[PDB]
Amino acid sequence: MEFFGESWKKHLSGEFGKPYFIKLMGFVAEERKHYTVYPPPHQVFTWTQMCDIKDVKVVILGQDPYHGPNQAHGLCFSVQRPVPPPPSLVNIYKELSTDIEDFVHPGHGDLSGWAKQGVLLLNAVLTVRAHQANSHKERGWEQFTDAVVSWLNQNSNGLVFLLWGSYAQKKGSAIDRKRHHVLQTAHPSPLSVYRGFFGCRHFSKTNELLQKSGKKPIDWKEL
Repeated sequence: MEFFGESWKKHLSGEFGKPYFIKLMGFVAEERKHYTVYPPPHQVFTWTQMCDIKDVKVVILGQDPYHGPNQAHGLCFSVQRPVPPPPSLVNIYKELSTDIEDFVHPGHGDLSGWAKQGVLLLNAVLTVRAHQANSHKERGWEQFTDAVVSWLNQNSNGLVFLLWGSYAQKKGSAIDRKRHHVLQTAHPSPLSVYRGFFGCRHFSKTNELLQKSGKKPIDWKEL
């Protein structure tokens, strides 16, 4: 695999040879031949390119990538300029405006600044056919992302997992609550944000936790 961070490849390359992954790449390769597939190949693994796997401190689980032109680019809840922050991200910024005193809305929805600090913005499914949500589900990506989640679960220490919504809470249901910190709440989406996300204060909490264990906190305003 290309466009895949070396530090991550060194620990996860074992997945590339497994049958489920091999079949997966073939399905994706076949899809790209007939339709437009997001994100483009060089951005499918952006989450492995923003920081060394050893610097991962926070994990935010997402589901499917955005299926609109130039929206998805490898990180969950993130969109490239000049795409405006989607409803869910505006609510994320809203919570931050009350939870983190120095946070400022940057106007854009590009979360690369967080990924650079060790915030793994991982979607469960990494590709999607243009304008067809969930089109690439149950093709092999989930087995891969679960493999990634599992590696981090068994090999890291003191990570903070942010599980927002039903899909993420289910996928993160196996995280060791003793070895790691798991914060859960409603999905930031307008349809469920009022059920608990507003007021969850997960960003301030994440930093209090990271800092307590002697780790570098996330400067959320650094986007």
